[PDB]
Amino acid sequence: KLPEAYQIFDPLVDVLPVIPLFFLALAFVWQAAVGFK
Amino acid sequence: MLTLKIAVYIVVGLFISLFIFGFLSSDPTRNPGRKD
Amino acid sequence: NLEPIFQLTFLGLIVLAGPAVVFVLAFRGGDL
Amino acid sequence: ELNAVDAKLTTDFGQKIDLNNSDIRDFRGLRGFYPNLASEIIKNAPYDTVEEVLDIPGLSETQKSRLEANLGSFTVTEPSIELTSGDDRINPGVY
Amino acid sequence: GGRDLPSTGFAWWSGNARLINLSGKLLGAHVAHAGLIVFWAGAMTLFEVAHFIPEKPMYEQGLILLPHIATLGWGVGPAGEVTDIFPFFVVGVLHLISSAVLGLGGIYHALRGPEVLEEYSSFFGYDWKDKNQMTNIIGYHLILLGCGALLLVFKAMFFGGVYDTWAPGGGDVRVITNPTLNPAIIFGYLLKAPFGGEGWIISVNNMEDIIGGHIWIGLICISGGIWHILTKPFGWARRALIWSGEAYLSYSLGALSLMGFIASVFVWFNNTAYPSEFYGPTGMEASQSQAFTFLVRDQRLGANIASAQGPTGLGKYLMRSPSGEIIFGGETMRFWDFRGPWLEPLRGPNGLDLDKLRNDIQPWQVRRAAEYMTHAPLGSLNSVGGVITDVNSFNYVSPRAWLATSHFVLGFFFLVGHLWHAGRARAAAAGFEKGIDRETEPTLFMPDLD
Amino acid sequence: KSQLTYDDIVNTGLANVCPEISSFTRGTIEVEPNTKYFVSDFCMEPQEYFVKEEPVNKRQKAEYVKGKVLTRQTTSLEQIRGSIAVGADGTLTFKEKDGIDFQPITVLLPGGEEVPFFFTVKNFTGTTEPGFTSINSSTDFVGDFNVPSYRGAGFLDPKARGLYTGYDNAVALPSAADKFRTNKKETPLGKGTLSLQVTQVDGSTGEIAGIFESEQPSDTDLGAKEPLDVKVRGIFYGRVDTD
Amino acid sequence: ASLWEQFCQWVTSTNNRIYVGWFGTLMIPTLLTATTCFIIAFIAAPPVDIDGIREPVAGSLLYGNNIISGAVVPSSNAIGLHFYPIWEAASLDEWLYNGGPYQLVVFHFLIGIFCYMGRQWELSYRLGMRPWICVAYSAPVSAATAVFLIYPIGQGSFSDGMPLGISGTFNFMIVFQAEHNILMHPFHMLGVAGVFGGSLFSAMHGSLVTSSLVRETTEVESQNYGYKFGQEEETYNIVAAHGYFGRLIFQYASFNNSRSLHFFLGAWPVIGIWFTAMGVSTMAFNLNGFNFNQSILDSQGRVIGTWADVLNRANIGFEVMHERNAHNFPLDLA
Amino acid sequence: SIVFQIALAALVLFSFVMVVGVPVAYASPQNWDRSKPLLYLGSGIWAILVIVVALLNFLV
Amino acid sequence: IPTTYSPEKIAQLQVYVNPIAVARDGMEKRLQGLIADQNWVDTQTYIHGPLGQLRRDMLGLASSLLPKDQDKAKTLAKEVFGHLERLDAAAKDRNGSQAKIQYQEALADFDSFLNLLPQ
Ligand code: CLA
Ligand code: CLA
Ligand code: CLA
Ligand code: CLA
Ligand code: CLA
Ligand SMILES: CC1=C(/C=C/C(C)=C/C=C/C(C)=C/C=C/C=C(C)/C=C/C=C(C)/C=C/C2=C(C)CCCC2(C)C)C(C)(C)CCC1
Ligand SMILES: CC1=C(/C=C/C(C)=C/C=C/C(C)=C/C=C/C=C(C)/C=C/C=C(C)/C=C/C2=C(C)CCCC2(C)C)C(C)(C)CCC1
Ligand SMILES: CCCCCCCCCCCCO[C@@H]1O[C@H](CO)[C@@H](O[C@H]2O[C@H](CO)[C@@H](O)[C@H](O)[C@H]2O)[C@H](O)[C@H]1O
Ligand code: OEX
Ligand SMILES: [Ca+2]
Ligand SMILES: [Cl-]
Ligand SMILES: [Cl-]
Repeated sequence: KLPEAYQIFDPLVDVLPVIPLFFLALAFVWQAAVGFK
Repeated sequence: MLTLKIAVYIVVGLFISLFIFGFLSSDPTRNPGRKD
Repeated sequence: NLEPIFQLTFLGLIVLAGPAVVFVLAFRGGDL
Repeated sequence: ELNAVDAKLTTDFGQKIDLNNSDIRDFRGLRGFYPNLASEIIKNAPYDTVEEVLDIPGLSETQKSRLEANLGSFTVTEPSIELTSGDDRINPGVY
Repeated sequence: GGRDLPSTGFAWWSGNARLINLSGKLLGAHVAHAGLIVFWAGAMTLFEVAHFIPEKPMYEQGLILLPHIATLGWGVGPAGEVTDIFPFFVVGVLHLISSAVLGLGGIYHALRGPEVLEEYSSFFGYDWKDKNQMTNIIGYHLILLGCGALLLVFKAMFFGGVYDTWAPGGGDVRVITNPTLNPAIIFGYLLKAPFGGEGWIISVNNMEDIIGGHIWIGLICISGGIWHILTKPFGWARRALIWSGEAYLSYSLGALSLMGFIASVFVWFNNTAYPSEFYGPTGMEASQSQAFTFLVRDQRLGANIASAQGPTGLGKYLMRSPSGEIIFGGETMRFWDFRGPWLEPLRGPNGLDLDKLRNDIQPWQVRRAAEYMTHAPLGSLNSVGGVITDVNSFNYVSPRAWLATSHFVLGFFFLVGHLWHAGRARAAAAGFEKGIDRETEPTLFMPDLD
Repeated sequence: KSQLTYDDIVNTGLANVCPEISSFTRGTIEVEPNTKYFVSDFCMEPQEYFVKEEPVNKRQKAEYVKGKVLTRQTTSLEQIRGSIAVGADGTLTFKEKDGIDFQPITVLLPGGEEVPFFFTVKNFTGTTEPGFTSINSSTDFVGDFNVPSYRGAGFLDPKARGLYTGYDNAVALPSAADKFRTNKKETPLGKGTLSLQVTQVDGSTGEIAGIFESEQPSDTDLGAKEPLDVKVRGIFYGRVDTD
Repeated sequence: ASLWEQFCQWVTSTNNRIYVGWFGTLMIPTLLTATTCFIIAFIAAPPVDIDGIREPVAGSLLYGNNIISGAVVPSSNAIGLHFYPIWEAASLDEWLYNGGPYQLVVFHFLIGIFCYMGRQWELSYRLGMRPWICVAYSAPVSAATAVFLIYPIGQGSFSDGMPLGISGTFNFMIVFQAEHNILMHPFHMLGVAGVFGGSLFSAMHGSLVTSSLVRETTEVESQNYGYKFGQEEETYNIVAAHGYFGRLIFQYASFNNSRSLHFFLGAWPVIGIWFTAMGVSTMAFNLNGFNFNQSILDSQGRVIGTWADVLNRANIGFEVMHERNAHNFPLDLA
Repeated sequence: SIVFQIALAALVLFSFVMVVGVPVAYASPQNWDRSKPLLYLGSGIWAILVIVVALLNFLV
Repeated sequence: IPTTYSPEKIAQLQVYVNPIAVARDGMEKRLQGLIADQNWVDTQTYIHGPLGQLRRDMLGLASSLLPKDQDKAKTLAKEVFGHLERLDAAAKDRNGSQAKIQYQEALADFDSFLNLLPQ
């Protein structure tokens, strides 16, 4: 696992990799805020 | 079999060479629109 | 335990961060 | 008309362990047989009678005693090459 | 540049097409996307490290990045046992931090930086028609890729070596001291049939060939970089190709499709650059292992596996390949081209050797065959291992399966993208990408077919 | 063969070729009167196949016809271990013990008939004449061998009929199911005759080579039809352990 | 001017009754080769030892097959993925017995269909069209490549390619389901949506256009004669079709833009077929459909069955019987 | 050792602040006079944070 | 850091000592004669076969050994493996003289390794 000093942020490393999915979603959010100009 | 192999190799090489040199022969200009 | 709780807190903060950026830009009049 | 294996199942081969036709899996019910003693018995087949299973060359005292204990479960029939060819007494395609 | 349909002619769902002529904004998009890539590398590595049980093999734990680091010789020793977990952690961290930096730069260029770069600098400003500048950028990047290939070479030679699954005494991290610079071998790999038993470049089976081919790749790429910096495209290239941003994109898409197909095949078949220690057995390896496992078991039971004929009359355990070699029987006859470090000690000049099979089989080989047979790259989409008719209690899908499937899918869709963009680039260059002009509809000036 | 590696041999067909000794070889292998010598890597490479066609007329010569092999370079016995015992009078007795001592082979005949047969040397016992105090160019081991059924008793025919597995009847035709003779499978143990003429002895290395001719039955397809007679001509090699 | 230029002008000529083109210069020879061999083999090929166990399978009409049962049989499992051209067989009889015709036909066919797709692009370019009909065609091509090339590669043998026959196709399908549970694979579900929906949308579009035809004929003659080839006037009333459909479901679910409608008609089946092609191509690497066997347990721990367990029973029944003599060991890995 | 945890949590907090602010700062030309130096400052601080963590990795 | 041999620590070394002793016996008996007979195929098969666990076993010796004898044993095992790799290289190229040289190198380094073995 993560070396011992870092297992306070194990639950953050657990969710970090899916972030680019949220970027792809954020593109559509931004386009929705601009009314899909 | 060896005669067959050589003959097929010649035939295939000629067809591939045709296709390659045709697409090298200024193919983008063979269109009904712009020729730049 | 608390691993799903902590995980969901991180996930929710992340989920808000992007839309929060977009909403702030839209409301304060930044370029979009 | 039964082919040859079904006619074998008509005989004692279908009622107990045949020392000359049974597969090695069929020795598993005899505690202490599978795999070592069972392999030894199949290797030193055929047997004219059941008792010569005790005359297997090179046998050991505990294996001897196990054979004497389980003599009752054994029979000897004529070796049918259908059950013997291809080392099917070791692996007849059953898993 | 406009940011809507009336001022760009592109809808929102094709909005990135608006960037085609905004060189600064396009650079920002590229740098931010590179940040996304590096971010995923770092985050996925950290996730895998966190979710890593270092005494359970990597391939049993859904890991695709850690095997890449292990194969490079970091954090592993003999038989691939994980010595130090810290190098995996450092690779992940470094990618995460540099990803932050790349994202910041991409955001700067995409959102505040100069819209176009051509009136700010001749060096970074580019025009898609500027054949000299396009080849300059090809040259800079070719030099960089040659540097990366030589980086692999340096790691294998002078920085601890790489994992050699073919190492005598057992697979181990070893330093490659004699890479094959011999051009005959290096470039005859490229001439081998892409079919069974030859396996065009998939068949590279020793780290010496891999490292030497990478030395050659480094030299070729660097020389091509210098060649393209100092020259402009020749007449034949100018006449055959389309010279536009979308055309260059389409060319790269074709290249990417080819590479994706090749990588899927590579991970499916090759157990040298993808050691089975980290990636698990190939399908061929698992089939051969099953045949070997039952040969060994039935031999211990007393079966004379040399002379045992199966139900069809072919040998149950051993048979001949169509070229005469002694091979495992059963359906695995199709996999007789397989070579693996656990099986080659039993292979003689004629194929499998009866004497070695009868008195050279080691307990570690038996264990390895059992392991590989039970980790055959078969599994369900919800990660239930084994043949599809098995029940739910074995949570396993081979990393080779994940990698091969994903890369075949990506290769195909990038072939589709290549077709889309090549067709569009041609039509736009000829000026009919927006439909048939009613006045000059070409078919109307064409004679009737019959 | 020669002295290369599996890398040099693979996909060449050399793996199916029985090793050969030399040309300047007319040695002899002296043998004790009554001791037995192991034979290490006995190889038989078939080269010619003939099937005795069966005329419909009667009573007329059948005329072996040359067939052509449809299976590929998968026709050779190799790595066979055996023994040679020297009789009290001087007779030489070759006994096949094991190895890769069978290959299924299919030959095509003129007329389109395909003949599978189980080419084998299994349990071959062969003898020479008495008065042999050596193995030389006149050593002719003539003997017999067994020919197991081509298909094992675990084989299933296209309607899943078999001997120790499968249906015992024609299930696709419920009202005629027991009507077919092929509902009963058999695997009779056939007999073949082999002759190994030794032609070349390298007594220092122990290698003997020679010609062979074998006569055996073909596949009956679990007794569906009568066996043809297949004659195989070829070459053989082996190493005789003198010590 | 030059002989080469004249030849180029001929091959790329839009006046040829059948366009040839540079892609055509490969398509035509390979496709004719595949066709000639296919016809000859389907009619007259001798049996092929597909499973590599010397158990030849009769595929041709002359060996007792009808049209439904006939096939060009895939090459032998003994061959695996090896290249088996005619000149690598000691005799034509050997080549036939090991299934060489299958390899010849398949390789030429695949080259031909890729060249067909290139040729579609080429002709659209010569006619000044937009270029993407070939993109739609890349869906059937992808599926064909999956079943004839990708799946055999992943499985390690051309013996596991789809046979070139009707019953052979069914056999391929049944075994594929037994080994991969393709029905429970979402990409096949998407392919089914693609084809069911494509047929739905074909019927819907055809029926709405036919319903809204402008009166130009009498009740005696075919209404088809109301359309004259090469008219610009629209032959149907799209606004009336939109009125009907937006009242059938609701207004905002109906297209009123013919361009968007036809884009949707193109895109739906094409995307579905791409997905099902990718499904077959990834099950080639044994990433199979969902496995919910024994997913539902009662409180004690006994399995409660679902329809997935019944499906698995069917799959096992198919699996244990397929290639009944080919397996020596307990797991069907290869 | 608790100083290492404190530095780690500080780096994560400042990374969150950066993730929020940076796009807004680059996407507000009007308030670019006072958000251009902050950008600089923040980046430096974030850089410093990373450095501290790295050193503390070998101190802990 | 006991830094002293004991009855119980020796038994935990034995589980790796047995395979290594068998391997060294084989290396003295069979591998030498395979090299002498100019038999490269069987040489490669032997060094990848019965030896195919040598690195694991001998590193288990090294890492589970005395604090003084840990790094020394690791280095000696590495030298043995390097000579084994050169042996494989020499056998692949049919280099008899180089093969015998590397064999003597590997055997001497193996003897040096087993020298620092208690009892
Ligand atoms: C090459 C890419 C790749 C590969 C081979 C893998 C492989 C794996 N991942 Mg992973 N991952 C990836 C990318 C990849 N990942 C990316 C980009 C992310 C960021 C989101 C992640 C984040 C991630 C997490 C959090 C986890 C994994 C896990 C795993 C393992 C379990 C796989 C699984 O069950 O998923 C299930 C399969 C699916 C959900 C099906 C996905 C199908 C997609 C949608 C296909 C899209 C089709 C097509 C491209 C659509 C566009 C075409 C268009 C024209 C229509 C496995 C080894 C798990 C693991 O075991 O960790 C150790 C795990 O927990 N991954
Ligand atoms: C990798 C994905 C990617 C990238 C790098 C880009 C990049 C870009 N797009 Mg875009 N786009 C995408 C996907 C992407 N796109 C997708 C999937 C769609 C379909 C929905 C679109 C549809 C689209 C349209 C319609 C347009 C663009 C445009 C643009 C350009 C201008 C951006 C802009 O001004 O808007 C501003 C948006 C904001 C200011 C919102 C905030 C965005 C920031 C960067 C969020 C970053 C958050 C991050 C976590 C913070 C980290 C900072 C640091 C601490 C590391 C730009 C270079 C425009 C263009 O072409 O310009 C001429 C345009 O008109 N795109
Ligand atoms: C391929 C990526 C790329 C490219 C082509 C550019 C290009 C450009 N940038 Mg940019 N940038 C990038 C990434 C990139 N950037 C990233 C990742 C960041 C975040 C740190 C930035 C942040 C940034 C800012 C704040 C500014 C620019 C500016 C510029 C423009 C002026 C360049 C110049 O003269 O400065 C001088 C160039 C040098 C002094 C050379 C230094 C080379 C680097 C910094 C050292 C490392 C070299 C490395 C070893 C090489 C390989 C990299 C390695 C990672 C593989 C120019 C068009 C400026 C501008 O737009 O002017 C109006 C400007 O304001 N960039
Ligand atoms: C990504 C890297 C890259 C890219 C994008 C380019 C791009 C280009 N190069 Mg190139 N080059 C590179 C790397 C690269 N090069 C390197 C590393 C070297 C050093 C060896 C060279 C040396 C080089 C020379 C000498 C020339 C170019 C030229 C060109 C231009 C036209 C060539 C062409 O039509 O391509 C495609 C190739 C053809 C159309 C010829 C047909 C080639 C065969 C028939 C294709 C068959 C491949 C086969 C199907 C695939 C199987 C794989 C394998 C078995 C072969 C073009 C812009 C030309 C130029 O314009 O000079 C300035 C030129 O003469 N380059
Ligand atoms: C490096 C690769 C690359 C690059 C730089 C581009 C760039 C571009 N493409 Mg292109 N394309 C590519 C690959 C690429 N493409 C591939 C592989 C395909 C085959 C599918 C295509 C097919 C394609 C079409 C049909 C079109 C473009 C178009 C464009 C232009 C605008 C596109 C846009 O705004 O995106 C906007 C982004 C979106 C609308 C979001 C799309 C989301 C996809 C469909 C699903 C994502 C699935 C993914 C796997 C994640 C799964 C999520 C899961 C968790 C549910 C732009 C210049 C347009 C064009 O021609 O401009 C002139 C256009 O019509 N491309
Ligand atoms: C432009 C644009 C776009 C895009 C964007 C992008 C693409 C981006 C990005 C970006 C990126 C790419 C980023 C990033 C980041 C990173 C960060 C921010 C970091 C960090 C850090 C940290 C904090 C870490 C920590 C740690 C450590 C140190 C180790 C251990 C673990 C942990 C995790 C704790 C979009 C589409 C939206 C639209 C609009 C336009
Ligand atoms: C590293 C390595 C190696 C090596 C490798 C190498 C050495 C390579 C290479 C390679 C190369 C060197 C390549 C290439 C390529 C090419 C291509 C891919 C091409 C092409 C083409 C094209 C695309 C063209 C097109 C066209 C035509 C056809 C005509 C018209 C015009 C055009 C352009 C359209 C080895 C294996 C040893 C081992 C492993 C690792
Ligand atoms: C539970 C209740 C139902 C939940 C419904 C969830 C789905 C709702 C729609 C999702 C949002 C779509 O977002 C919608 O995009 C359209 C494009 O036509 C844009 O439409 C709007 O654009 C801008 C807003 O900035 C306005 O000036 C414009 O007059 C208006 O048309 C808006 O961005 C939003 O109205
Ligand atoms: O070959 Mn036609 O299918 Ca593919 O899975 Mn293994 O192999 Mn056979 O057994 Mn099931
Ligand atoms: Ca965790
Ligand atoms: Cl079947
Ligand atoms: Cl099998």
